[PDB]
Order: sequence, then C-alpha cells, then structure tokens
Amino acid sequence: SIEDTPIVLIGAGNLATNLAKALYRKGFRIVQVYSRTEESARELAQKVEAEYTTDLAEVNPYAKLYIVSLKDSAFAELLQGIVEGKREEALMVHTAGSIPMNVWEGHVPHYGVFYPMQTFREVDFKEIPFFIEASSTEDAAFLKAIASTLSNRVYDADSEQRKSLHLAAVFTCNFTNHMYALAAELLKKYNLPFDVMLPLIDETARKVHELEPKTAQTGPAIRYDENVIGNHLRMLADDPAMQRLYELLSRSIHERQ
Amino acid sequence: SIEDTPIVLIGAGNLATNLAKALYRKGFRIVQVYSRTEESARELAQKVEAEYTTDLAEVNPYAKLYIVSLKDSAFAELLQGIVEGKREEALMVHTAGSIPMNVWEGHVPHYGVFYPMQTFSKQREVDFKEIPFFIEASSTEDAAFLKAIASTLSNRVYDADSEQRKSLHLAAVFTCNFTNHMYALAAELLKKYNLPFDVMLPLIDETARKVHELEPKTAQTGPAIRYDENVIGNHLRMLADDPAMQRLYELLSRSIHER
Ligand SMILES: [Cl-]
Repeated sequence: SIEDTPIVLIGAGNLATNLAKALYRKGFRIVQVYSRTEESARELAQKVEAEYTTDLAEVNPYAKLYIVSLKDSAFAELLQGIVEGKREEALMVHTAGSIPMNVWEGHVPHYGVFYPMQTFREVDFKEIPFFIEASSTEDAAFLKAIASTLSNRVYDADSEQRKSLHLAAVFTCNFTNHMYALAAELLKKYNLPFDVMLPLIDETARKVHELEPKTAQTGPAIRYDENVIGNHLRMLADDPAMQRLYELLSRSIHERQ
Repeated sequence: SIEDTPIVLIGAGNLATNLAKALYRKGFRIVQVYSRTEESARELAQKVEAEYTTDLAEVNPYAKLYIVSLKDSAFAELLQGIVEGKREEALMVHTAGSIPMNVWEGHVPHYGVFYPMQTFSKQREVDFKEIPFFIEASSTEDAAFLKAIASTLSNRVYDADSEQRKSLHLAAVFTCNFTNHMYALAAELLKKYNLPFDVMLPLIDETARKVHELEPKTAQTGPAIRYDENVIGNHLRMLADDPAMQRLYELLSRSIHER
C-alpha cells in the first residue's frame, strides 16, 4: 500500500542513489529519475527499473512523492521548473537539512524536508536517523511512514531542531576529538605513548549506547574532589588556556551533580 | 594457587564493583565487602558471594589482600581502622590514579597501588582483558604478586610509578571524563529541542574509531579550525540561554583554532 507510492527523484547523486536503491529494495516503484547530465540519470534509472530524463519539462507530473537532492544553487535555479506541471497531490521534498521547508511555500500545497543525517559510497539506512518536516500533519505522517520503511530512527524536526543537531555534532565530534588531542599533547609532554588511551576512548563511546551520558559520567568532578582537581590544575600551570578549560569543564560536570 | 588468595574490598563503588566481578569470575575468593552504606555493601556482596559490613571494626582481618577504593576524606579517617590486627604479610593496596603509594608507608609492611584505568559504571559490564592495569608495590615480591593477580584479568599489565600514574590519570580525565561531558551537553541540548540523544551514537562511534588510524590533531574536523565566524556566531547565539555552556563552546573553539 505505502510501497505503492509512485516516486520521482530529482537529482541522481550519491544520497539520491542510496535512497532510491533502498526504496526500490523495500518494494517502492521509482517511476523516473531526473539529473542534469545524461549519464547520471540513466545510470541511477537502470539500477531501480526507472525511466530517465535530463529535461524538467519531461518529468512525470503524476507521482505521489518527489525527492529533490540538488545542490543549493542548482536547486535555486530550477525550483520553478521542478514545480511546473505537478498535480496538486505531488509531495515535494528536499533532502538537504540546511535548506528551509519554506522554499516550496507559495509554489505547491504539499511539501516538506526529508533529511537523512548520514555519518560519511553505499549506505544501508536501518540505523540512519531521518528528520521530517512537512506542510501538514498528514504530509508529515506520510513522510515518516516512508522513512520508517527504511529506518528505525525517524523523527519530527523543524529548521530550529535541525540546527540543534549540527550544534550537538560540534560537541559530540569536534569537542570530543579535541579532548583526545589535549590528552595526546599531555602524553607527548610526559613521554608516554598515546596508545594506552585507546581502550578508554573506545569504552567511553561504547558505554553511552547503554547508559545516558549523565549516568555514564565518572571522575573527580562529580563530587569535585579537590585533592585531585587542585593537583591536576597545578600540572597544567604551564598552559593557562588548557588549565582554564580543565577548571570550567570540571565545574560544568559538577553543576549537573 | 593464586586464585586461593582471600581478598577483602574496602569500598564498593563503580571501579570496585567491576574489579570485584572480574576477580570472582576468574575464580578468586572475595571474602567480604566493606562500604559506608548498607545498600552498596550488600549489592556488591551478593554479586560475588561475599559477606559484607558497614563497620570497619567488623572487617575480616584474615585476608591476604585488601583492595581499598575510597575517597580521600574517608582514607585518613579510616586508615588505621583498615590496617590494625592484620597479618604481617597482608598486602594493602589502593586503586586511585592520583594518590601516591606513600600513603601506606610507615602504616603497614606490605602495600601498593593496584590501578585499573578505565571508565567504570555499576550497571555496565566491561572486558577487563584490554584494561591498562598499573602496579606499584613496597617490594619486588609484592609487585610480582599484584601483577600475577592483575594478569589473570588483563593482557595490559604495567609497572608504573606514582608520578607516571598521575600523568596518565590527568590525560584520562580529558580522554574519558570531559569527553563523556561533551556527550552530556549534546544530550541536554537535544532534549531542549525534543530530540533523543541516541541520534548522536553513529557520530560518537566514528569520532572514536577515527583516532585508531589518525593522530587526534590530524582527525580534527569542524568550523573551529578556520574559525568560521558565521557558524560559530550562530552557535554562540543558540547557547545564549546558557552562559556557562556558551563560554565552553567559545574557549573549546578558540582552543581547536590555536592547535
Ligand atoms: Cl566504620
């Protein structure tokens, strides 16, 4: 029934490819693929038993869902040609999380954001989170049902919520890796190999699959053990920037008790 | 033979719970557990089929090894209550990264540090096989004894001084404690926007696995490298509700940028 949603793809890049193939494997009919270049459109279209076009005027107007994955400018330039000719029920979605849903506003009555947030080629979607925004509660439910066909992790998220993901990634990837870097600087200073940290790094990550971070939290800053922290701060005296960081991070941990 | 060593745990927290279970599974005899609170003493004793007490005066004086996992504030208070009436050959060890071995000196003839370095939680099982275990003792024969015990548990058993061990522990606070806090803040943020923390797990996994291949310095990604002042401005703007979290973001970004 849901796999009886005729689908058109506008764009034949990597994400589009993965998405189309996974949809096709799940039982979905992909009726047609569009791409800027002949090669790209044909190639993907051959992988999912679909027609292909290079011309927006030849895009099938009667599908239920249109998945646009074009880059910013290209998407931009071509929005009106994408919109042109589509019947009222056509659901118009784009896959880029950074592009507000309101681009479709005034052009089509049924639209949304269909954002699969991916970690890095071919990727199976069963653990990849999907973030859904739509022009209506029914359009959202439909896109969520489409996405749940491919993934166990499907959520409502507006632009503000989608920004919070990338803010959270900064903490989770950038700031975490920096902690590894500061550890490495210290072990370099003290002439101790860094490889000893690797089991601690792995387990720190592994642990929060099972426990909430707040519960997984350990160390001297929980009770604010000054016998430890005071001494650690002293060893960092020669790097007052790193020392401030140690202090502020420890207070931040302690403020959560 | 070495599994016949009767062991007492003085302290029943996260590290002690995990270390006790690993000893018990390897066939060691944990005779009893002491803790300041009945709930913690009992929970652990049931897991490792041991007696328990919350009174140091009731502590079994007949064991060969006493593993002490206590905060500083309980150490002094409780040191002589831990050490009196024991066998001359009993070994007293503590498990702290940043406490010198010399705490014991003058108090008991045999003593040492028995330090497994890993993040521990009671509700979470860990493979001891890959845990760095650092050993110091009052004599070579006591150190050989501790290492032999630790080697039944871990393939990574190392002799290290109090000075090396402090150094490792400082690096471990960054590596484990501050890293998990980054996860905690991300979770706080995601909750404020009605999103589950779990969406971060793939990225958490990638970030950790990356440093097996690359030096952390080489692995560093994100808008702080260039000091992308748009995204950084936008991000600071988002954290306006939380000045302390906002300042951390700024200094961490500043910090990446310098390096
Ligand atoms: Cl007592």
